[PDB]
Amino acid sequence: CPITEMIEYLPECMKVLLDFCMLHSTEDKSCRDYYIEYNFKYLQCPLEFTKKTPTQDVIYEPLTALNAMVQNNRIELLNHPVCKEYLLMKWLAYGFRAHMMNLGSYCLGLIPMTILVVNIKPGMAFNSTGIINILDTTNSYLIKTCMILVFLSSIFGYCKEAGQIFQQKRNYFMDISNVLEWIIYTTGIIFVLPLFVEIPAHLQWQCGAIAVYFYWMNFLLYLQRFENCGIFIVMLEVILKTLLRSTVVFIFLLLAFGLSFYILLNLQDPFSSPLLSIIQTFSMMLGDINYRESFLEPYLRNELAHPVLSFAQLVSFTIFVPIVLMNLLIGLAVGDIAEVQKHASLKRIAMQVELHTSLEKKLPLWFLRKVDQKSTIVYPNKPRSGGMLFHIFCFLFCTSLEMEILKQKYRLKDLTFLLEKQHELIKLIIQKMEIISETE
Amino acid sequence: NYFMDISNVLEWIIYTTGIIFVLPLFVEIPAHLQWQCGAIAVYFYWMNFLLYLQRFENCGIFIVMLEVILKTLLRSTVVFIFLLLAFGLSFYILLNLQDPFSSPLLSIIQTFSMMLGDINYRESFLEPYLRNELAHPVLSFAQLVSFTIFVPIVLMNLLIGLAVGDIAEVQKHASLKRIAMQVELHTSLEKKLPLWFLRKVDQKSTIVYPNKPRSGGMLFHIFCFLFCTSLEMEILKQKYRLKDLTFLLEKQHELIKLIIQKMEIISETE
Ligand SMILES: CCCCCCCC/C=C\CCCCCCCC(=O)O[C@H](COC(=O)CCCCCCCCCCCCCCC)COP(=O)([O-])OCC[N+](C)(C)C
Ligand SMILES: CCCCCCCC/C=C\CCCCCCCC(=O)O[C@H](COC(=O)CCCCCCCCCCCCCCC)COP(=O)([O-])OCC[N+](C)(C)C
Ligand SMILES: *C(=S)NCc1ccccc1
Repeated sequence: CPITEMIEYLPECMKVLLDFCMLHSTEDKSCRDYYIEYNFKYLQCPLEFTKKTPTQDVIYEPLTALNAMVQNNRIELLNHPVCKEYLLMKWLAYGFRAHMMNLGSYCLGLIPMTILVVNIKPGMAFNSTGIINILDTTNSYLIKTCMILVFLSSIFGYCKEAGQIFQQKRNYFMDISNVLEWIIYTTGIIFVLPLFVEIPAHLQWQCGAIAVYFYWMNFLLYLQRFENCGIFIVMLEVILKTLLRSTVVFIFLLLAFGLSFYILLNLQDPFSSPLLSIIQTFSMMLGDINYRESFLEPYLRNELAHPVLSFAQLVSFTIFVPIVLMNLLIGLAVGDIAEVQKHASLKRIAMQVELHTSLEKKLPLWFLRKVDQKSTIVYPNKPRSGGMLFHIFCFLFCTSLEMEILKQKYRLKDLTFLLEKQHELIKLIIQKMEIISETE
Repeated sequence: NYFMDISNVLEWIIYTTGIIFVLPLFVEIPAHLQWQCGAIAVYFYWMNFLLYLQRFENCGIFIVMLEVILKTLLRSTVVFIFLLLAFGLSFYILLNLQDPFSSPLLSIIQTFSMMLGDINYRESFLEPYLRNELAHPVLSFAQLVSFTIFVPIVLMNLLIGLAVGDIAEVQKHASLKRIAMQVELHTSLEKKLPLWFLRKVDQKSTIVYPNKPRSGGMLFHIFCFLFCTSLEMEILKQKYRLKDLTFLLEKQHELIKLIIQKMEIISETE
């Protein structure tokens, strides 16, 4: 495709082609009612090609030029103002409403559980009428509505997850967000069920704890779609996967030190069991060694069996785990964060264009014809609509030697070709030249 | 233009609060309000006084690195809010019978204090377990190991990696930024002074004696000691020379074709 070939091969001509799409009104009247017009005729195919996979029978994607510019890493073209206004129009068309609906359903699930936790003392069995101790009134109207909201949100989450099962067709097995949602909705069901079926308070609060943990832990995954927080979520992902790869070294090293301290320091209560000794060394990992309480004061009271071996184990633990292993994790984290911030400005716009090109494949085509626009008119003097809340929302959440030497090499190759032709002409001159009075 | 400016806000807080700390010479004020204002004022005076070190040449680089790290820490705050609220409400449900986790707000403040690594394992987890005072002990220890992995290991190393990257980015351009701040200071200050003072104070030439020290050797010298102190262009020149070379070679090729066009061929034809 010639536009995609221009993006692949000569992007500095695609820049000029996009410069013809930008229009202006008057250079002197730039403050008084001034406008600029953006035309998006070269950035996408017509809509009747894109969603017509059976009947047009040609491969198409929505946002053709943007996907071609992302696959070829042409970031100076993604930062062109025509492309910026194209994504901004595409977000104001259907991306904002779809994302706020997707966030609003989950937040409707999220808020009543936190209200219900911070308004009820844990450990006590509570029911639609109140809290069983006698019954506690004066909050039952709030408690009943919050339990109904959590119950309805959990069953609609089941229906949405079953729809994603019967649509995704077994690609959803190795996916973390599905597993987190299964845990959230099952556990939030069990926390609320005493309005139907009586449950002991121990099981009820044991489920409430897990649910209130995983709701807010899952709610970090919805910050990845925004432009400010997605880079923190992807750096946290990279550091956490790097920490997962290194876990067997933790297991072996920690099990060595834990069983050694279990044999050495057996008479003390933190090292009574082997499992408690393992958990204690895991807590000592950061540097909370407890030298005076566990090593010195038993030594001065003659309560250490094997004291020399115990202090040698202490200095060996202090050298290996809090010095060496923690600095290893710090060096790995510094390297990974530098690697991620090397490619941040491309990754942001790539996530946005992937979000829109994934969302557009599911919407119906009449809605696409209704909502899209071919041109946008921008007034720099006039602010955008919805100045009260939407402006604060957009402030808070939204925002070369190689090619030179390659051109050098092309010019030098043209130079040596011309010089070869010229050398052939000079040999032809000497072949046809007339030599009189210079022979012999 | 002064609305989105931090130094104006700090000065409003400083001067209002220092007024209220002193007003018992005019109007009698209870001692509680007076010392409540004195605390805020003595905090913000010395906290504001860092902003005046930015004009000097030695300390301005530390003030701008501290600015960069602090803005980077401000951008990441919603991750702190969500993660800390998750762990705080989880510990509030789990460890409810203990005094640091009696309220949800106290539980949130306690997890914020546990952030750095002051976990209090023996006092809050072990010794209640040995006295059978933990409800849900397995879930409690699982929450403990999950908290130890997420917040002091992962999140703190993330902040360290971001700080290392930002400080490297700032020290990449330090020597230009120092002189740029000095020349911006002088070119901003000169627009407000009157013109007769400018004609009075400026000089066209300066004479420097390397053998003779500058005037005010006692205090001003110690003050000036304490507070004051390429491949791309080469390949571009390469490209210009090569372009001139190919232009000359084209002219020469045209001359050689003209030679063959006008040449006289006798006894070499056919
Ligand atoms: C003695 C003991 C020693 C042990 C040492 C062990 C050391 C080992 C340590 C850690 C290994 C375990 C880490 C688990 C998840 C890592 C993978 C992951 O999320 O990356 C990716 C996202 O990453 C993110 O950005 C998400 C980050 C937040 C998720 C938090 C949930 C975890 C809660 C669990 C707590 C359970 C505790 C319960 C207790 C009650 C997801 O993977 P992906 O498919 O690439 O991306 C798809 C993303 N979309 C498209 C779906 C959006
Ligand atoms: C559970 C809780 C969890 C919460 C997590 C929260 C995590 C979030 C953390 C932090 C976010 C808040 C940071 C506030 C300021 C950051 C912006 C800033 O100063 O940068 C710039 C300078 O930067 C500097 O170099 C100045 C540095 C010193 C200023 C210190 C004053 C702060 C005192 C507040 C303490 C209040 C406490 C009161 C209590 C009594 C100023 O901005 P600028 O316009 O670019 O430059 C103009 C500079 N000139 C020209 C004016 C000179
Ligand atoms: C191939 S013909 N390029 C795609 C395209 C995009 C916009 C307008 C025309 C063509």
